[PDB]
Amino acid sequence: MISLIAALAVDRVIGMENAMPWNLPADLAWFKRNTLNKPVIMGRHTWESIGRPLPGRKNIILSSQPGTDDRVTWVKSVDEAIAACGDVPEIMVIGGGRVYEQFLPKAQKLYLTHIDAEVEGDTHFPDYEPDDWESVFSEFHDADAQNSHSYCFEILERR
Amino acid sequence: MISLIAALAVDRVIGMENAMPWNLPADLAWFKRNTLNKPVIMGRHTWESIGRPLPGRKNIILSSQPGTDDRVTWVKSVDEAIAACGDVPEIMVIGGGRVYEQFLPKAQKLYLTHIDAEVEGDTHFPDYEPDDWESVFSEFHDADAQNSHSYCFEILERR
Ligand SMILES: COc1cc(Cc2cnc(N)nc2N)cc(OC)c1OC
Ligand SMILES: COc1cc(Cc2cnc(N)nc2N)cc(OC)c1OC
Repeated sequence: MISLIAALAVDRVIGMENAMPWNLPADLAWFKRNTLNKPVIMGRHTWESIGRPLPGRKNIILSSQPGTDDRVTWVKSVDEAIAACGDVPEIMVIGGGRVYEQFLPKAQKLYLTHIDAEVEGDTHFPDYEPDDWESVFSEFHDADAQNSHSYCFEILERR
Repeated sequence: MISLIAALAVDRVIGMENAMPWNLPADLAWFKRNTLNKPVIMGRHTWESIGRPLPGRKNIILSSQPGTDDRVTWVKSVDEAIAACGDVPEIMVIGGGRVYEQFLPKAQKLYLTHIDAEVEGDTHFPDYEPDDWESVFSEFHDADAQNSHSYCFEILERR
């Protein structure tokens, strides 16, 4: 099935700028934990922004432009992206905003990190209509030495 | 013992403006649940802002000015406020920022609502040094019909 995994600042803002509120080591450990040994689909900006292949995962870049790295798979369509995942229990869509948009209607599961931090972004995680989605897990953490804002992991399943 | 209970927007902003992010019915049910059959200490602005006595609780207003309502107790000092609570298991300090400030060093427990909402306030909940405080409970809720932002209840105990 298709899952989206995303880090949200307040007002559901997202961004892939390296250091920021998107550098939270705890968010990156949670990302790693929930994507290892799964295919990841990402848009080109998310690929540029991570700037290396994610090891232990098949990396699929959805882009209208031709590929510039042979260590990952490049595709032009959401159907091509899905087909390149093969027969697997779970496909992980890892951003950015355009990619989240085109995969949400097909997704059955959301892994969200609510980061208790203010960013101006103008680029938002898409509108998951609460009537369509059931929260099944949440886990709050305080700010600590490594993690300079509080955050909350949430998993939602589609009804 | 002395507890603080407070609603925080991002950056630990607080405010007592009626409708706002401080109108969250769920935050008000949680406030009621955790303060019923306890004394409440508040500053004058919090008293003006609530604009009625809280029933089922002894209401103590800490103010340098003389009292203007006989249904509540008025005092001039934190010691006077504490003494007017009598022998009770738990004293609840309900704001505002000046009152939170002068009671934090004496508090052993914090009831915080983290509201996932942006407000400009310039008036902040005080710095609870994470090394002094242990989170023992947290409970995330999604935005719903009644509650127009996600929120998280947290209880911390002093080490
Ligand atoms: C693995 O490294 C990164 C991964 C991501 C995507 C991402 C990060 N966190 C969460 N929860 N969901 C995601 N989709 C974003 C990044 O930039 C902030 C990364 O930089 C290290
Ligand atoms: C009982 O009514 C109110 C109470 C408060 C204080 C308050 C409200 N919520 C929380 N969690 N802590 C508090 N100290 C603040 C208020 O204004 C927003 C109230 O208006 C109804």
